[PDB]
Amino acid sequence: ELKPKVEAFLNEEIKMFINGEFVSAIGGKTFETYNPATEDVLAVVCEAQEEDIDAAVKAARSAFESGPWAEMTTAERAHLIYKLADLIEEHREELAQLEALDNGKPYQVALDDDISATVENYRYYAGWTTKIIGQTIPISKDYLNYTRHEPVGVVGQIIPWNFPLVMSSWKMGAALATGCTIVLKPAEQTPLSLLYAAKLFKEAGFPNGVVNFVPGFGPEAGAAIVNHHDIDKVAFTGSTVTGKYIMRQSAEMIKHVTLELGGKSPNIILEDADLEEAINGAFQGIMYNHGQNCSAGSRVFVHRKHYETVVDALVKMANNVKLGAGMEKETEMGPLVSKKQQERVLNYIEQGKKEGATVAAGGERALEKGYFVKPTVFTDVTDDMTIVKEEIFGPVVVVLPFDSTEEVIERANNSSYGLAAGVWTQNIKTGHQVANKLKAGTVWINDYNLENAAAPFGGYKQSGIGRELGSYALDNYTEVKSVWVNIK
Amino acid sequence: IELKPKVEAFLNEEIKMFINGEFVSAIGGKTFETYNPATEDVLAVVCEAQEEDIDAAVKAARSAFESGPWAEMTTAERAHLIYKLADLIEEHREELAQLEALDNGKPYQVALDDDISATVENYRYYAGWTTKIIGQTIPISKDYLNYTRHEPVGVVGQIIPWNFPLVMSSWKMGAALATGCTIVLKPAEQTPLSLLYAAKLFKEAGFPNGVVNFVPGFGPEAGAAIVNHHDIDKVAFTGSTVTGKYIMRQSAEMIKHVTLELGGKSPNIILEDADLEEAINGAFQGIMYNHGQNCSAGSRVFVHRKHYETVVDALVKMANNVKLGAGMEKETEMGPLVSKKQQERVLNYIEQGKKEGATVAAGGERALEKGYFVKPTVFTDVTDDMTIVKEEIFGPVVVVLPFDSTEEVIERANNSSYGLAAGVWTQNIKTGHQVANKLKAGTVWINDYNLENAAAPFGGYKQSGIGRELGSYALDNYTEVKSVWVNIK
Amino acid sequence: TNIELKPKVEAFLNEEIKMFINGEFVSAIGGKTFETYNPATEDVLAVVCEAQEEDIDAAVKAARSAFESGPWAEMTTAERAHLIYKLADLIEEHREELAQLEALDNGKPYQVALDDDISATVENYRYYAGWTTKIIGQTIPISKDYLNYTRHEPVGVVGQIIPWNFPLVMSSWKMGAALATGCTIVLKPAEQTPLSLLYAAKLFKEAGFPNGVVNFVPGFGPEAGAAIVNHHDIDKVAFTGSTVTGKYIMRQSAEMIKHVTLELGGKSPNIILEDADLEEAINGAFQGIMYNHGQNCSAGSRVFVHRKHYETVVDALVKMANNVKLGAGMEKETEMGPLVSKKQQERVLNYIEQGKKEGATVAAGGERALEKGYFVKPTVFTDVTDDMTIVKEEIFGPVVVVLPFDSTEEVIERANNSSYGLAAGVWTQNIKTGHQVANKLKAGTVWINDYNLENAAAPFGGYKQSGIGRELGSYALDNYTEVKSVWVNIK
Amino acid sequence: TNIELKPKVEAFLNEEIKMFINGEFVSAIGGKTFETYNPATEDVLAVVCEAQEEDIDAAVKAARSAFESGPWAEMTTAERAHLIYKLADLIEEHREELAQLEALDNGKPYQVALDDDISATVENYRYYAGWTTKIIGQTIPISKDYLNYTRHEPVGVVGQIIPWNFPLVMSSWKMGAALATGCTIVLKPAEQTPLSLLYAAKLFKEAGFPNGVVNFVPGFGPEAGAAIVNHHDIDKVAFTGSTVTGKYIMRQSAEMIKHVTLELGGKSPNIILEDADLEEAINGAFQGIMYNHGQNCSAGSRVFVHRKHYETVVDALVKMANNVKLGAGMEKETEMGPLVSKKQQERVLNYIEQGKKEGATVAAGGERALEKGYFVKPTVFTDVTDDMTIVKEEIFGPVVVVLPFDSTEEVIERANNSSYGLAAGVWTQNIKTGHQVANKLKAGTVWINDYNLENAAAPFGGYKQSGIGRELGSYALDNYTEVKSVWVNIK
Ligand SMILES: NC(=O)c1ccc[n+]([C@@H]2O[C@H](COP(=O)([O-])OP(=O)(O)OC[C@H]3O[C@@H](n4cnc5c(N)ncnc54)[C@H](O)[C@@H]3O)[C@@H](O)[C@H]2O)c1
Ligand SMILES: NC(=O)c1ccc[n+]([C@@H]2O[C@H](COP(=O)([O-])OP(=O)(O)OC[C@H]3O[C@@H](n4cnc5c(N)ncnc54)[C@H](O)[C@@H]3O)[C@@H](O)[C@H]2O)c1
Ligand code: NA
Repeated sequence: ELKPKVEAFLNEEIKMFINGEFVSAIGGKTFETYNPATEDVLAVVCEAQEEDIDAAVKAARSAFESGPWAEMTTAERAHLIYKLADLIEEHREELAQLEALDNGKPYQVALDDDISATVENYRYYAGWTTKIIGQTIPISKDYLNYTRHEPVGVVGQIIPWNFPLVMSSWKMGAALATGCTIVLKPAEQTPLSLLYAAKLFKEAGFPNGVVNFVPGFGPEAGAAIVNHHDIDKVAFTGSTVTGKYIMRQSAEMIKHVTLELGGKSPNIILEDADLEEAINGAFQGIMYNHGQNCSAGSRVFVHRKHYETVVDALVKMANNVKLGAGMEKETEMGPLVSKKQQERVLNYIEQGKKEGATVAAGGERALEKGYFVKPTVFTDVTDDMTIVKEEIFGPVVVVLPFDSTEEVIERANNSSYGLAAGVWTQNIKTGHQVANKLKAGTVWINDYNLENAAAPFGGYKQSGIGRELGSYALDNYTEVKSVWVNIK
Repeated sequence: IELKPKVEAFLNEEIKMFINGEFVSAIGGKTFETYNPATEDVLAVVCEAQEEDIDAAVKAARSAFESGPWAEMTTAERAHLIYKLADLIEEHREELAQLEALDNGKPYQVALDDDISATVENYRYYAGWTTKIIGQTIPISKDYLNYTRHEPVGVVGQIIPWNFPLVMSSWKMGAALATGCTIVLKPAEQTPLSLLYAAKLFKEAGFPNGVVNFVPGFGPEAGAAIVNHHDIDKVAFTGSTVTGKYIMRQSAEMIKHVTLELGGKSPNIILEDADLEEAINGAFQGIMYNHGQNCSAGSRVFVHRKHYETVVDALVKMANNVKLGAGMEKETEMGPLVSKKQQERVLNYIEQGKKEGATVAAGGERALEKGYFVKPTVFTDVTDDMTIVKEEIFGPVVVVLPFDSTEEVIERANNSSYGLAAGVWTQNIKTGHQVANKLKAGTVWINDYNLENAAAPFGGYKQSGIGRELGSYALDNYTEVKSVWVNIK
Repeated sequence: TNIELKPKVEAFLNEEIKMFINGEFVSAIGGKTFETYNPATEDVLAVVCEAQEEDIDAAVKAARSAFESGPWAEMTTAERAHLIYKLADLIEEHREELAQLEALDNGKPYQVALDDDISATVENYRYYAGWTTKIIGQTIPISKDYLNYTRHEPVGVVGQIIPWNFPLVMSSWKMGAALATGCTIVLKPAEQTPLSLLYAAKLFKEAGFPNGVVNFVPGFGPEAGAAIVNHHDIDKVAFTGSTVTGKYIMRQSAEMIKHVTLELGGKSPNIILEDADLEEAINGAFQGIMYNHGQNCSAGSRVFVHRKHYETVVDALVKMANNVKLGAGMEKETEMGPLVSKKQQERVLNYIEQGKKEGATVAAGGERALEKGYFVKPTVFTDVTDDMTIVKEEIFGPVVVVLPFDSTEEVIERANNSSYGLAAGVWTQNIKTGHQVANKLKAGTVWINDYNLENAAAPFGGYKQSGIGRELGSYALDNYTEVKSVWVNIK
Repeated sequence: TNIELKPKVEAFLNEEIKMFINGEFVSAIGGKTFETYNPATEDVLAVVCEAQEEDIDAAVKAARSAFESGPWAEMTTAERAHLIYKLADLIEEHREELAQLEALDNGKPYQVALDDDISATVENYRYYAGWTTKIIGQTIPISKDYLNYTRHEPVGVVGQIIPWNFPLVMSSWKMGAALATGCTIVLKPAEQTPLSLLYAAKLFKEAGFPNGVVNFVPGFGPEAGAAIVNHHDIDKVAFTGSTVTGKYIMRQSAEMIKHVTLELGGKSPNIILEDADLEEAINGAFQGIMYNHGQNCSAGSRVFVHRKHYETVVDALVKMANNVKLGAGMEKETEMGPLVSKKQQERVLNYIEQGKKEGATVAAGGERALEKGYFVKPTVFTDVTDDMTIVKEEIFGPVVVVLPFDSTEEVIERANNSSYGLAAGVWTQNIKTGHQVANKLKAGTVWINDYNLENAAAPFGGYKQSGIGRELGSYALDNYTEVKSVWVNIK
């Protein structure tokens, strides 16, 4: 049942947030957002055009060069961010409902993971605003040498639909902590949650134009941001194809880019794994968030001795998941975010069948309406098959036998991706030997899918450029100035 | 200046490439010529790297990275290798400085005192880092050990220009090597000799086969093969904005990390309470150092109105007095531009400066009878929209502009697509730190100019680049951060 | 015109003031109590439960059990951080309560206790709440056969003793960094000024600190403090106070090979060179010594003035001293309050006598003020020489010594000829001279064209006999850590 | 099979051994000398100049002057770095000379002195030369009104005292980090083992160290050591050695509020869990104690074994102990040399008798060995209890104690129930159990599936009464530094 502040919000058309103000599109356009469990329209949203991105950017440039955001102390800036965290926590139920309605994930996991992650995130980055230190370099007695880590200026941020609010924080926490200002575009599929949270930025006391949210379409609002002459730096999370474009375009202006893109991450069950723990790890690794997760362990490698056991366990668990609407208490898995996404994973399933793979579970739509896909388990697969190389992005796992540690490292590594990886082994040497050898940004040894504001996240190879999260994330929003003072 | 025997012997033969630890010719026998810019004579014939040769270099670098000595070796052992190399470079300092003077065109004495010694010092400095490239241990929860590894990114492709040839090879390789990367490096076609002589010294220091591979040639073939190679993990370039754009564009197809060091139009700013003597010299040397073939050159000299006439007069005199000659003549203070193409380009900018209404207070033409020389030039009666105050000329060309307030000069100095460096001259403690804080540049010198050191980072804001070189900072470009979570529950 | 008492301080002051051990409010086991006064009136302000060795003992066992097991030992870093941040919010919410208590118990003016002490305390806890998730160790690349990493573990139960001159702020300097690291605490506030801290105990409870993490044991140096210094089960000791007591502590800690952090006194020079902006430097000079009644360790007790400006700054310093409005801290018009005790008042009046005996001129002040209270007049000493008792030793009152100099190399040597080295100020408009002078002075803190600035993010401490170690900033965390180097064979 | 003396050590030992003060080789002012012995043969190995209080005062003035003015004070970091690297190269050039001096003077085998000691000394200097250019402070973004920065300034003249068991390498531990930061040094080698360091003085001079940057004063602890400890103009003191002398030094240092770092003894535990790889663990347990004849503070002198393997490991250590080949350091066959002195042999023989009369069983050794020299047999003690002298106190010979255990929780407790906390070893093939156990052990360094590993890049130090501070790694630089926070007012 809908919370009253959510009912009130969804009762009017959704406005953009530009220069501390809730506004319509300058030319009045709007777009629809849907509920993927029902396929009905959930809201009508003001649609940002190029001229709106230009208003957002002017407002951001201005808040950065002059005024309170530019005059504030690092303690004062930190307080703003902490207060935002508190506010998001006060409205945890309202935001969780919006993610459940707009994205489609279960309400309770939006509350326990997404909203708590977002809150911890801001809290973490609020602590960095006073600790972004530069250096004093001893070189000569004739010179004082030091570096300042100055905020790069106005940043352009584009994020996807699969963890809408979490990803807004991954982006803004680090950038805001260095003292930048922000033009952010949420995904056309999932703008609501960020646009509700705007109120909380206003109420926490963020000066006008420090943040600006411009919902819309990728080729218009999105591309306006990437091609704008007065955006200093761009950060993107999304598909590899859009990734490549953003970097291409960013080259025209010698603009720093940080990309978080796709994965085909291996999750590896060696002979001395604790089998009961690795099975649950493998299953949650792919099935968490309906498989709509960059870091999903969509290639479960199993030592040959345990293959038939883990496959039997993964089939049983696949058929056991409770499919339903995110706003139903009993739901464990919701649907895909859109019709186009469901069609896409269903075409990947058909491709796998026609290439010779065997569906041991799932492999088809689920329910009467909504964009559901049954959790799917593929067997009899080879490394050269399409389904084993390309990111599917649905609850679809491929399960591969291997006979030696050296073999599985090489097959795990033979990929264009390198975002994450899992390794299950009880042995101390093997754990760290394998972790060392895998070409992946994040390695989990006897676990999978763990994220924290304090730990860096990002890809090797075509999974990205740069890291978000941790201390490392600050570097992207900074510009290093080496000052030399003649004291001779 | 008498040519060293070892230089004589080196120039007496065809100049080989260095791939997988051996001195080689190009697979298909192609060659090109390098000139002495002071005489226009052929200086040496060099083996020209083709696509095929870059391929041989990348395989060798891949092999040295995945297996073998380089891959197994301790950090202390790698540090010792890099240090032995610096010692060798220092032992051959005179040979290297002559090649830098012959090939590039600068005065011997400055190549010795500045270039060679800074090459030695930068390797010396980065050998100390190998053992100190640390990651983190992060406290999150009692249920996990969290730690990060800073793994070397792998095979790295590096392209450099011609204005500081050896020093720039050390800016690229010092940090790369210190992290444990392996390297395919392309020197500039105008100035391959220093680096290919230096190759003898990597071999003698004990570098394993393939750690370092030097492929001289041309940008559209050797350069482009580097940029576009699927097996190179990361690319680093310095040179023209136009080539840098291209490289970042091509790097998008492999989602490949890029470091770019590009041009500048750096302001050198003289406020009312400058020590004027020291600021006039700093202004003159800021633009004229290395014939103005310096991306950080103080090419816009802003002067508070009270001092404007005084510094214009002084820069005209100083400009008129610089002694042009060959780098190998002991009397020479400034040599020539590196090529006929570059002389033509800077002379074109002089004419465009005249067409637009500016006045040439000094110089403004070619000099001498042989050589790509251009006279030191002072432009006056200038405005902010003129192409000469906006674009990188890369010559001994300076633009002198008056101003009347501190806020005004900050706004004008910052209105550039560039942002590499800046100079500020003031005896006031508040104003010095204030002005420096507000200038959008990678490096700011308060009461000095053109100071670089292995330990202080260097790079541009805006279109002057992406990333920093030198210092601790440069390490990060050759690194790949791995976050490891160990469940200890 | 009196600042009216908050209902909550009134209630607090009506009962015996209890100690805080193992999350509970308790009297001393033997039932002893001591009195604390209002130094403006001399009246008894509260009666307080007095901690003996046996009470310190109970606090340590409580600290030990909270460190070895339980919620504080199992909590995530984000959970700890949230606690520390909620604490800062509670302190800000009771800002007026806390500030009335400093003004009453310590003596300083209510308004500055509010604007400065209280907000600095709040700011300090918010800064350290941020470090909790960020105390990072290293991953050292040595050899492909090992995995080498360090952990920065909390050292354990820490013994913390603080003085009376900034009572709440100093409690935050000690506890912020230590709690941030995951340590647990037994902390003795000064017998002159226990109230502020024992009120704040409410707020550690209301924020939800587990029992035993934090324990406050008020009482006397030779009993409660000494029992902290000598307890076998306290892992590390941190002290701020007199140089005499600091040596006793360091000497006693020798017997248990215990890490020690000391913040002691100072004779900090404030240096006005020829090209100072004089109007500013005169205020820096006056404010550098007179802030908090000179009961401030970083105080610019020596004002060095280039000779061109000596007569000018003396005249301004005299006019200013004679103009400060002395009175009760709870009274609105008050600029300067009294000294914390009769004992301290005697100490400073006594240094004033030694100043006159040694030949110096009292240019202003030089005696007690008002009819009651521990007040001393802002004092200006003129005709001074570097060998005099008053120029060498820390007085701790509103007493300043003015010294001319003729050159920069001279003033650097004269400033530096001291056993102390807590802080220094340099006033000069020249870019080179500022940094040159700052580089050459032997002091933990140098302010260039300013004085008495403190912030959570910037470390503070002394060179030579002004201390060992640093407080504030990131540096402070190292005092409460224990480094462990783990090697994992992966051959 | 005798290892043949190097011409250069022949020439060195053929003369009276001189002190190194202010760049020159000198005698003691009063002309006193002392002898050092060959602990294999008990003959006089050399006659060395004895530093007295008056010689420490000369050494301190020279270091003070070298710190305040002259090349060392004006030099760039790149230049300081180059002196330290040239030293490292010269040491490596003289590797055989120096390893023979350790073998003659300390008693350890030549080949191990060369492979370990000399090679680590070199690598230590090489690593610390890399730090001179990278000792960075902070710029702290606090407010737009200030530039806040900190400087890590060298602390000044430092006094360093080292023991006799790893003579040259321990001198590098002290000096690398101290010189890296820009300090100057008065260093006293142990009376038992002065030779390797005073030979190494040739190399400081040949490398181009300015006069006074480094001063070496051989002598007796209660005269030359105490003169360093009690000197008013030494800014900081570092020491490794006995708990007893360390408490003295800290006690004495209190008077000057002088920073102390201490590396003291240990009773380090080496824990074989049920799932250890037993082959490896057995060698680890054996090498862990017997390396350097047990004259190693981090020695695994308490070998804990799961009861499943107790008999298997006791039988193996007994066989290995009875097989060690004892002899002179300069004989080729030697696997273990003698103890350092007659006094050291008598102390360890006393502990063995104490073990016997408390009721423990000597399963091997337990007595002196050979005809001449200060040798003691490798000893295995069994049937031992936690409360026994031999399982509590540091013996410092080739003496191990084997203790069974039944649960992991139990072994963590018994291993931590000690006043010591220098190092520990944990042997388990399980990923989880390795790290959990390493986390719960109260020791400065923990080895997982190995033992006795040290490296210039990884910090070393003790928890509890094993020490204060760390040496090695970046961590060692903080001990020789003094942090200065500058605040520049920019309006
Ligand atoms: N790395 C991730 O976390 C992530 C997230 C979502 C999707 N993906 C991958 O992307 C695939 C397809 O998803 P999609 O097409 O909806 O995502 P997408 O790559 O189009 O990116 C989504 C975001 O980028 C914006 N965008 C689209 N075109 C743009 C343009 N030309 N300029 C600027 N911004 C633009 C979108 O509006 C949205 O904000 C999935 O199958 C999956 O493999 C990855
Ligand atoms: N920490 C270590 O690595 C280490 C090294 C050697 C000995 N020890 C312990 O100490 C025991 C043996 O004692 P020791 O003979 O080494 O004596 P010691 O610890 O006193 O000697 C070590 C150093 O300190 C000096 N010294 C001694 N008394 C001094 C004083 N009063 N002032 C200044 N310096 C002084 C000595 O000359 C020597 O250089 C061993 O059995 C062992 O347990 C520990
Ligand atoms: Na009181």
